[PDB]
Order: sequence, then C-alpha cells, then structure tokens
Amino acid sequence: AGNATEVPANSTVLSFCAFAVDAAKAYKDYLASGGQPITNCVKMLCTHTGTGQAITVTPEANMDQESFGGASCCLYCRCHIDHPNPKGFCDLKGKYVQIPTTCANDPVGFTLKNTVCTVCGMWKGYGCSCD
Amino acid sequence: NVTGLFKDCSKVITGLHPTQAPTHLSVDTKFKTEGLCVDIPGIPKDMTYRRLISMMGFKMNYQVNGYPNMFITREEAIRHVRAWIGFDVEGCHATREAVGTNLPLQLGFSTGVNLVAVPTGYVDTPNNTDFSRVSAKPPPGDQFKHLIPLMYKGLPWNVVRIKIVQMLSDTLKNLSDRVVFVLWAHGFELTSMKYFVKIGPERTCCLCDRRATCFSTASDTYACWHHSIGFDYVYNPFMIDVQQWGFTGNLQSNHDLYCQVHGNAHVASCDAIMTRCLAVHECFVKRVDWTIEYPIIGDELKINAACRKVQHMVVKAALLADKFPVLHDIGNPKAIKCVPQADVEWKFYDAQPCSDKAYKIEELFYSYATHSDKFTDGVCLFWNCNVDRYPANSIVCRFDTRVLSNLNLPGCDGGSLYVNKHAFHTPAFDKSAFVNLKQLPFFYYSDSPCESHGKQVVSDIDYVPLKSATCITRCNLGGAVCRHHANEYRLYLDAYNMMISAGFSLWVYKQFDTYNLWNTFTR
Amino acid sequence: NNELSPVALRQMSCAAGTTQTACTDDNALAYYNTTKGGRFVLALLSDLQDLKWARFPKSDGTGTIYTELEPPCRFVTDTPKGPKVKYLYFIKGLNNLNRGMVLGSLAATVRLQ
Ligand SMILES: [Mg+2]
Ligand SMILES: [Zn+2]
Ligand SMILES: [Zn+2]
Ligand SMILES: [Zn+2]
Ligand SMILES: [Zn+2]
Repeated sequence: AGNATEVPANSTVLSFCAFAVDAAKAYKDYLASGGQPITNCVKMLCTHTGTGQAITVTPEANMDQESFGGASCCLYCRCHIDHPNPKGFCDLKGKYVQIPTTCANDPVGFTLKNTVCTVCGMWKGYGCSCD
Repeated sequence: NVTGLFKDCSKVITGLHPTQAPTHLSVDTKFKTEGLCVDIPGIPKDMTYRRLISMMGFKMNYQVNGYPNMFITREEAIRHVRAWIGFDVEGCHATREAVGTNLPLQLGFSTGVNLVAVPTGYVDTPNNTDFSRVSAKPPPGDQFKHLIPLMYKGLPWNVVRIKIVQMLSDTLKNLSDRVVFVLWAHGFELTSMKYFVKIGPERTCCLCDRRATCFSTASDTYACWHHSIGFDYVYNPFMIDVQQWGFTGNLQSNHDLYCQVHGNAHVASCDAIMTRCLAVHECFVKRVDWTIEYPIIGDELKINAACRKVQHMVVKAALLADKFPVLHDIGNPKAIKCVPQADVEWKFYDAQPCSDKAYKIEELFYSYATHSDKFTDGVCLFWNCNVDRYPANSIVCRFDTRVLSNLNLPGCDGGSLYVNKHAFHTPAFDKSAFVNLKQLPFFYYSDSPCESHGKQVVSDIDYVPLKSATCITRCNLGGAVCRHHANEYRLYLDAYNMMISAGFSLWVYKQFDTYNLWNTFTR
Repeated sequence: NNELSPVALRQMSCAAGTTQTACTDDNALAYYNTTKGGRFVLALLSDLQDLKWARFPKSDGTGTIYTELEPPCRFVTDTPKGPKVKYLYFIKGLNNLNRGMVLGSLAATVRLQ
C-alpha cells in the first residue's frame, strides 16, 4: 500500500545507489557511465529575491539561480541507505536548496562535491569573497 | 507509471512536507500548483512519521568496467562449477502500522540449511531512515500455517550475516573465490538480498590473493574465504539465472519431470537445492563436452595416473590370460590401443561417432533388450560406460556414485556430478547393473626378467625377505623380489588402494581364476 | 462470540459477455456453490470493463444459461507486474447472505491492492 515514489526510468540509477557501499564514487562514475540524470528533483518556486544561501528555511534566492527542496538533494538520504555521517544522518533534510543556474542540473553531485562555506554560507565559488 | 521500488508502505496517506520528501511525487497536492511547488508558512513542517519503505523493483544493470556486472549470462555460469549453491528466501507482510512490503524470514540454499530471522526494515524518519523492527505475520495463505512458529523466534541481521558468511567460510571455502547461486523466481531474491550485501569496487582480499568477496563496516576490510571469521558480508558474489533457460511451469512440477528422488519434506532449502538440481539438468543431462575444463582442486593427477596404469594393467592381465579371439571396444574417443601389443580382433564402437576415423567408430547404441545375443564371441569393454545390465562377459569399471569425494557435487536425479576436468554427469549406483559378474579379485602380474647379478635363471637372483603368495609375479616361492618387480608391487599396491578413494569400482566375471597365471609362468 | 461460516466455495472459468450473444466461451470466473440444485452459481469475476450476460451449460449440459450480471464491483488485485484491475459481478437479486460468503472466500483468496 502506502504511497508511490520513484520513476521506473531512473530505477537502475537508484539501483546503483541502493546496493553500493562506495556509492559516492560509484554514482559519479554512473553520471559518467552511459546514462541520463535522476529525473526527479522537487522543483520549488520563489521570487528569486534574497541572499545566495541555499540552506534556508524559506527560499533565499538570487535572480540567476533556482530553488529545489532541501531534503531532495542528498543521494545518501535519497536512497535510504546507510550513511558515513558520524552522528548519523544528513543535514539538508528539512530546508531548501537554491542552486545557481549552471551547475543546477543535478543537486546530488552538488551536495556531495561542494559543501556550504561558513563565511558567506553559499556554495564555495558561486560566489564568494573568500580571498 | 509509478514504482513499487521505494513505494511507501505505511497506511498514512498524508503527504510529506516536501522538505521531508526526497522526491517530487511524495509531495501532497498542497504544494503542486501547475507542476511547481510553493513554500507554505501556513503550516510548519512535521516531525512525527515513521514509515517503512519498499525495497523492490531494482533491475540492477548499470554498465561500467570498474564494477564487473555481477549477473553472469548463459555460459559464464555453466562453465564455472565448484561455485553452484542455492538461493531462495521466504517472506511476509506487516499487520497494524503498515503493509505492502516484502521482508525475509527464512533463508535456504543448496547447503542443507534454513536460517531463521526476525523481520526488520528501513523506516523513514525526518532525519534519514532508521533500521527498525516491526511486528510481522506471514501471508494469510493457509499453506503458510507452517510459517506460524517462525515470527516470534527469529534473529536480527548482525549475528545472521556472521553465521551465514561463516557457513560460507567453511563450506564454500573449499571451492571458489566467489559464489554463484541458482535462482528460479528472481524477484523475491532481488527483494531479499540487500540486507547484508553491498556492491562497490572489487579489489584485493586482505593479506590474501583471492578477489575480495567480504566486507566489514566497522573497519572496511576485505576477506576471502579462508579468512572470514566474524567478517560478515558477501561482496562480489555471483548467480545463475535458472528460470529464463527453457521452462514453463513452476520448478516443482518441472522437478517432477525427471528429478523424482527429490522428495518433498515441507522445508525451504528444498527450493534452492531443486533450483540447482534442475539447472544442472537443463544443461548437463545431454552429452559430455570436451571443450570445457576446470581448475584442479585437487590432487587429481595422482588419481588420473593410477586409473590409467591400473586400467592398462588389468586389461593386459585379462587379455594374456583368457586369450580373447576378439575385443569389441566400446566408447573410445581417441582411436589408439590401450594395450600396446594385442593380437586381438580390434573394433571401435560408441553412441556418438566422430569425423575422421568414424570408419572405425561404428554407429551403435547398446541396450540390454536389443544387443543381448550377438557379442558372445570374445569380450566387450564397459569401462566407465553407464548403461543397463552388463552382458555375460565384459571387463568393467563403473563409478559407484554414493562414495564420499569432495569433488563430487550432487545433482539430478541422485546421479552424481563428478567435477574433474570434464564434468561427468554420471548415473547413480544400484545393484541392477552388475547382475552378471562379480567384483574384482586381486592379483599381481609381471613377465620380465630381474635386475640382480644372476642374469640367467634360478638360482643366481637375489631374494630379499618378501613373503606373499598372492602377488603372482614369478619367480615367487618365498622370495619373489627381482628388485624392479617387488618394490613395484609395493608401489602397485598403493596404486590399487588409491582407486578405492575415487569411486570407480572394478569387477571381473566369476569364471576368472588364478591358476592360469601360475601355468603361464611355468617356464 | 458468534462466528459466521467456514467456507467451501469453488471457482471455475467459463463464458460471459456483454449481450446474450457477445458471451465468449472463456473469459469469466464463476464463484458458485453446488447445492441441492447442481453447481448453483453465485457471482462472476472478470477483468473486462463490462459484462452484462453470461452463459454456462446446465446440470447435465442441455442448454446454455443466459444469466445476466450486476454492475460490477471495482477493485484491483496484484500480479507480479503491479496492480491489475478486476471486476466482481453478482447475479442480480442475490441477497446479502451469499454476497457475504462470496466476499469472504474471495478476499480470503485474493489479497487486493
Ligand atoms: Mg516448500
Ligand atoms: Zn544525507
Ligand atoms: Zn565563502
Ligand atoms: Zn583472505
Ligand atoms: Zn625380477
């Protein structure tokens, strides 16, 4: 019973992240392994006004970028798999994620490759006055 | 189109505040207005929801070389025996809080085992998933009444995977550096596997040279199978898809096709053992193939050389004894003479001739009701042929199948599968084969001069203490040494004994006798 | 404190269609009880959108019955490839008793969505 969830078209994709124990390099090899992306990220909507900090309680966006959800942005939690998080789960579950226009195709590799900087709270390089 | 893959399992239908739902479908219709989601301050987010989630609909088949595609195709699982072991699991659904998920309860393989385990599952939580234990009940089907006493006595996952990888590490440790499974209905195995299994990069085992099929999570260590003790994961295993290889009905009635000896005591391991059995049939009940080899594990060349030398020796003895006018060979694939010098009428027969020298190998399928009253003249040859009743005269050697030999791998239907270099699907043993002869009587035959300083005849040849009146290797009267002969019998004795460790049994007809060799030696 | 009825209602396949003549010989699933009067029939099970008539040989096989069906009941069973739509017709004017025991044996046999 319950509620439906995943697309059968990306089944294989999540399959590679369901049975993997080195799932990070695994799924980046998958993004680069003869496939098209995980075509199901929650699509938010905002006025595109505010600072660039994606990790926000209520969408805090720029004119260029675009917001998806907070939770639907970590494959470690997108696949209900175990985590290497020390204690003991992933943070972005609960907020929002406003990714800048370029790299905003898939937020999984984004959340895993980049991570928020403590100075400006934005994604490191998009942009920052970090020297 | 929606998935049973990751399909929610609890009855609560209230959608998730999409900041707590990792997919664009698990959002309630309060946020989706023209395909877009709008943040709502009118209600805060929720922190009270503990729902298990389905783990079906996988169909794992990425395409990279950095992982080897675990599922092996038609041949790559037929070629590689010493790895075949069953895989099947029984499952159930929950009662109150949720339902709609499949979870394992008893696991059976080819090994005569059926593991008990309490059910647990991935409950969804506002922070991640938890691995929670939920009330369980078998399906309402009455044939699951046998499954009643299993839910209140099972086991968690940690100890279970330790014991399972250790059953592996003592039963399959003797066999292969991976592990392949037969499977009929692939689907429930797909659903059941995930709990103590993980994919990733196959690498190199810890302090060993095998491929790493073990994995730790507390340390991330990689064990083979002589070194998996408390290290509880199967990492790069294999399987063999039995179902999609020419079948129609279920595996039970298709076992009833040929495999009849397999009774049906109500267990679960029977399903996987019969999966292996029927996969064995639907590829190997036909003719033995000569293009397939195997690793040798082990000591096999000793058995091979002993078999060759003893076969040649016994044929030589029977020939030089009975003086056969004609020796009708049967089932010899390479047209060379076993005994080097034999003035006997030499033929060539088989149920399947070849190309060249088929002018030797005549077309004939023997049978006891057919060819019974023809080859009475001379004698035939029934070395490792597995037909019906042996005729009145024959030099025979049949694999007594019930023996213990860890290269024996049981199959269908009771008829054993011996794993040498060519896989022998040999028919089982019964008494109805040898009802015209008697088992092998011992002897020892030699017809060559000595090595000592005498050169000529008795008495100038050295006799050292050898006292045995059964090694008819004349000269023999209290000494019987001749150096080269005596010690050879020594070695030869070893030879004979070694054969009774394989399974091959030798029998020679009743009217054989010992004094013909004595009179042969009266020079 | 008062249990109803342990069952014994069998299920066969036979003929039904939309009109008196549209009934193909094999498309419907009869649920029935062989009472004093032959295999006395109770309900129909199908997958087709609608079947307003059915046809079944008699006790000895004289004629074919022309038993119409109910506006079918909607539900979904499960087959290894997901959900599957199914309808449960009843022979019209069949009181609550046999409707009930049929639902009993049926929901027992088939687990729904
Ligand atoms: Mg059974
Ligand atoms: Zn996470
Ligand atoms: Zn910064
Ligand atoms: Zn090792
Ligand atoms: Zn000698």
